Amino acid sequence: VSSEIYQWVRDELKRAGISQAVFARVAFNRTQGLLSEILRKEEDPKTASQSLLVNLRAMQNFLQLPEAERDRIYQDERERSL
DNA sequence: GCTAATATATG
DNA sequence: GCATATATTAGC
Repeated sequence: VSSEIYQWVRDELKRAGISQAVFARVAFNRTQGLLSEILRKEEDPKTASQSLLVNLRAMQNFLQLPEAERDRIYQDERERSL
């Protein structure tokens, strides 16, 4: 898992114009508060619980998807929420 | 480790 | 005003 994962998520949130809640759900099937804590702590991927490392690689796996597919998934989750 | 709930912040 | 959003933490 890249040490850059944390800025790649923040850049992706800025770029997509998306909530922590929507990204957290589609990217790694977790809640808004967990992503908020994950982004604040920026814990060294090598120094991370397997639980947390699975989340980061779930996020990295999601972020390596085509921008077009990510943006479509974000829209489904919005209309599925709204 | 994480969730849902709650206290603040934004436009 | 307000909903929507995030930072925070009590509780499972």
